[PDB]
Amino acid sequence: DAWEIPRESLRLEVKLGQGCFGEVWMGTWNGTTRVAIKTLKPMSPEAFLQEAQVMKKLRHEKLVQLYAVVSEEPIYIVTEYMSKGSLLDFLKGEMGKYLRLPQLVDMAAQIASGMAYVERMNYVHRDLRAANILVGENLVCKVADFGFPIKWTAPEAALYGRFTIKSDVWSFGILLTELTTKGRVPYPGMVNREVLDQVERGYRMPCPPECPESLHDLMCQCWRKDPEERPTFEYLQAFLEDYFTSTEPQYQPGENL
Ligand SMILES: Nc1ncnc2c1c(-c1cnc3[nH]ccc3c1)nn2C1CCCC1
Repeated sequence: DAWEIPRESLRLEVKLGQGCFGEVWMGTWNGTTRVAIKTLKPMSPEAFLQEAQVMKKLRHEKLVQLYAVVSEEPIYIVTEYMSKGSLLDFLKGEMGKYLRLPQLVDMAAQIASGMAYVERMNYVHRDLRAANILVGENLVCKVADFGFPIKWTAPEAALYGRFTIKSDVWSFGILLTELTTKGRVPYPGMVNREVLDQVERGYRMPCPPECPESLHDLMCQCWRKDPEERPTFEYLQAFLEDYFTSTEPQYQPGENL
């Protein structure tokens, strides 16, 4: 591939994360370029490289960009560096307190835009969640982790393994509650089985405090029982972009949103 780089052109400076497959470092590439670096802790090599095999085919400003690879053990996947790390940490940290609806709606729209690309390219994420969204300067968000947590997963997908772009739309509705509670785990107080039993019976999370009903109505569309009645990402993107003129032209900031 043209993606391949020499091992000595990489310097891993700061560990950012660790996990059951390996780790993520902040580093440099060709002594000039800030980069995120992912390692395979010697998962199968074929298994771990599938992510970059995908990120080679998908280019878009709201998807984290692959830069380079090292395809022999030890493996290295090199992408653009996102300075604020996961959206989940972002919302839960010192910035969460300063975010209001216009910022969060904007981030949602950026994500929707990324997912609209995925929709058009005919892929399926299957783990779309705030913990898998990355954030950079000036509130840029990007879809990441193209490598199942029940609370984020559509019923048909969790029960019958029917994973589609429509089950990603379902996750997006959950991710909207994460944006509007600023990182809270969805379905507060409920364990997995209780979530699954309840969602099947037609339970849906209620409108989060200070969140406008019009936004909770959007979540509710993403959580329709019939996958094909859920809106497209193109639709969601357009709605979120237009939100403050078309839907809440008289919105006022509150204490939290
Ligand atoms: N690109 C990044 N920039 C800044 N921080 C990043 C990341 C990633 C990250 C996310 N997805 C990835 N896929 C391949 C490498 C890779 C690295 N992960 N992380 C942190 C690791 C804990 C969550 C955020």
